[PDB]
Amino acid sequence: AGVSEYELPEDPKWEFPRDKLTLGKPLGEGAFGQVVMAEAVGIDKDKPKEAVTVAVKMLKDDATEKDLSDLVSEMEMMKMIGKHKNIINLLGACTQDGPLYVIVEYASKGNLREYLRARRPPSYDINRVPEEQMTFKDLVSCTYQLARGMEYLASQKCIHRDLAARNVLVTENNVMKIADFGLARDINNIDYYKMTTNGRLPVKWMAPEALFDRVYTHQSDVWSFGVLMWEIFTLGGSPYPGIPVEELFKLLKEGHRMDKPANCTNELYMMMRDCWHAVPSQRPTFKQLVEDLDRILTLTTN
Repeated sequence: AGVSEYELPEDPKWEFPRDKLTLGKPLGEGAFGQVVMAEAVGIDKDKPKEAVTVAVKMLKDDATEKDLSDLVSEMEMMKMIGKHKNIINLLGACTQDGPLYVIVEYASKGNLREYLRARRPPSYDINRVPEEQMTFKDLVSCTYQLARGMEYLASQKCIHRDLAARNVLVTENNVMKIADFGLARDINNIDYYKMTTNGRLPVKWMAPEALFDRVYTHQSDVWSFGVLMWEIFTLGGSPYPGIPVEELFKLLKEGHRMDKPANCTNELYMMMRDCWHAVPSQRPTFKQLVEDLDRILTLTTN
């Protein structure tokens, strides 16, 4: 809907009083918005005088209409999706009489790419965390958690469309959380989502159906999840290394696929390759990936 004339309706069950929100240090500053740490007094009903640390998503000064539209759309997607352990959960919003603030769970260890890169096995980096180096089991656990979140997402008939390590957050207790639902869509009762001619989805994570046929389904999210797996098992590597997106289009049509990451078993690399099957229906579902991943994690854990 046209944001320049749209009045955000009252939504008492999510509304949060501005006087109870204290903005703190910035957490992130993308192109389309900004996220800051805040203290939210009484946001959890169970401790009404207690302030809880939250993250607040808001517009920047030079925001566009599409920026506002995306922030609204993200807020509305998080309402319909509901709660899961592996999803950044919506906590509240300040929508009336002032700038739109979308209040979500705080993930104190930040985005997944930097989280993995800081936990790599021995450039000079002041951000490394030697005591938390990733084991193979940690990487599989990471993957399983994200597969559980996408399984819950798919079961809500929601496509995320922008799956990638940069859109995963890690909490204080090392819980993986899918974030950034600004491009997410509800596909209940439609079979597939119809893409515009040139989309706003990063090309190196897009399924071929979406790139070339303009269609997006859950199986398209499964393709992105495969690229995400590759990011995880290279410990925050960036995909199709050395291949500019302008050459990738043709390479994908010729069946080009990324090579096996150094830290990956053949088993897991085959799982990535299955996610990148040319035929969407021949990729595993998130339900199957959860089953496979649980089986592998159970073996590794023992």
